Amino acid sequence: VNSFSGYLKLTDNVYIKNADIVEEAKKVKPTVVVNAANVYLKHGGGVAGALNKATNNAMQVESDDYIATNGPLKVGGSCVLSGHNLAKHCLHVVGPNVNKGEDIQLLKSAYENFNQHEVLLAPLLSAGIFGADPIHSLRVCVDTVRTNVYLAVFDKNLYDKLVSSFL
Repeated sequence: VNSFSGYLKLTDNVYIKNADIVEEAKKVKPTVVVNAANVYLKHGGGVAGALNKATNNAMQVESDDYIATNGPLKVGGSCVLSGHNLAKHCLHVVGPNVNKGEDIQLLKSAYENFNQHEVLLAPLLSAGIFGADPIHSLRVCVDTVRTNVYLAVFDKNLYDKLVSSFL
């Protein structure tokens, strides 16, 4: 049993809710919140900008030190950093950004990072300002992630479309 509330069950292990991931993280304080990161961990907009703003920029400060030490992530890769006031840990995962021309096949590699964590609160990777089709992202999630994932979808209109079209 866990504290996630109001989710629709899509499969054995994938759950979905119309929610602001920031507000959901603040309320649940999950072990892991996933950030929709880029390779530079520059949290300017989208989910990343919102999560970072909610940490009062502490996520960005920590991220800048990480990059200075380790260099950029790979597209499809991830790193574990602090969850600050939102979660125990933040798993920064880099999905391909279609608006930069990155290969969408890398979306499966990106979701494979979730399998290293038993339970996660997450957005749909490569959705929103990353330019991919969220219906496709949900399909890859369901077909790749085997651990327990609670997906937060900000847009109510999109949430209803994802549910109604789910196979």
